[PDB]
Amino acid sequence: GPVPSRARVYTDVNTHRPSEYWDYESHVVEWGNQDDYQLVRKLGRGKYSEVFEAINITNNEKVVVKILKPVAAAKIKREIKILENLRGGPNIITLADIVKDPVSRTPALVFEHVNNTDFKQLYQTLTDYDIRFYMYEILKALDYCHSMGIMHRDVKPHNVMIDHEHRKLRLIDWGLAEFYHPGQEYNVRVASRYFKGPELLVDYQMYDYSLDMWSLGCMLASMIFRKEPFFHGHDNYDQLVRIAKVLGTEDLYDYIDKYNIELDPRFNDILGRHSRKRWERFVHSENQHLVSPEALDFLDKLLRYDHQSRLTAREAMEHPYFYTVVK
Ligand SMILES: Nc1ncnc2c1ncn2[C@@H]1O[C@H](COP(=O)(O)OP(=O)(O)OP(=O)(O)O)[C@@H](O)[C@H]1O
Repeated sequence: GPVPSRARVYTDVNTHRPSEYWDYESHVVEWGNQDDYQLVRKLGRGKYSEVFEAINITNNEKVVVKILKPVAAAKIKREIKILENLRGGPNIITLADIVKDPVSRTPALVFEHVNNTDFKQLYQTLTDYDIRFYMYEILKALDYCHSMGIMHRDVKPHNVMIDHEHRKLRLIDWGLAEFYHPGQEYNVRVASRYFKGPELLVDYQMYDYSLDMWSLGCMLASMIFRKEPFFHGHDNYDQLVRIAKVLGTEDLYDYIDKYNIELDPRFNDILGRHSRKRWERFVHSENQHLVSPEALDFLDKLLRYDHQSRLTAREAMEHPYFYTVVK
């Protein structure tokens, strides 16, 4: 069968903890007052929740209320526990309350509001300096949650709220986050298609924090090359072919050989043979101002098939790409 794997950092953080920290099913939810919140407008709806802009009538502050659908209502304790564990951490969204919605009869999570700009408009305006600055801010959130024994598992532009006017960032939507336990086999049906790491695409279940670093590399490549998304798969199978057209098939086969993974035979007729492309292939007159030797080297060290080879969040923060960012 497959060769096992472990994180190279923060490996044993959860085993030292009292079970209270990570045994989310044993957690007793403290409920707030639903009447403190007045819903203002519906912001969105997904398969797992309905999201509303609301006002906290006790302090007249704007908040966001995520009312969980019955399908997400099952693993609510995991999201609550993770949000409470990470509360106050750098660039982590603050969970302000947990109330019972009177209409849905399901839990409603109340978060602080962030004045975000949709990435489809915002990413087009970012300068080279801004991409470095905001990437460093995301890394602070990722190193914090990883150091706390938690993988986000859904890093993508829609889950990074940026108040560009105030140069403030928050990492949101912890509904897919999970506690890392060495040797644990996890569900590969996590993250969004274009941000899924090769470990998920080849059905390797013993993954870790490094999944988030692949997703972050996908965001970086889209930002510096002005190509949204960078790996534009039509489905989860074509997603791996798109990756292989850039990183090459030889390193893909070495990755699966190292972990003794057997690729789904449906890849035999679609993967082909591709060499690794040099990152300069993606540079053109319209994105050249966002590209530097440091950006390319940093990206090259995130976008690796082997999850164990990728930079950790703390190693990423040490990279020369961030030397120009004021700290
Ligand atoms: N804390 C928050 N502050 C402000 N806006 C928020 C906050 N949390 C979520 N939102 C906004 O709520 C809206 C609906 O959220 P939702 O997750 O359902 O959709 P989405 O952002 O398009 O994500 P997805 O790509 O996963 O479908 C989005 O416009 C999102 O930016």
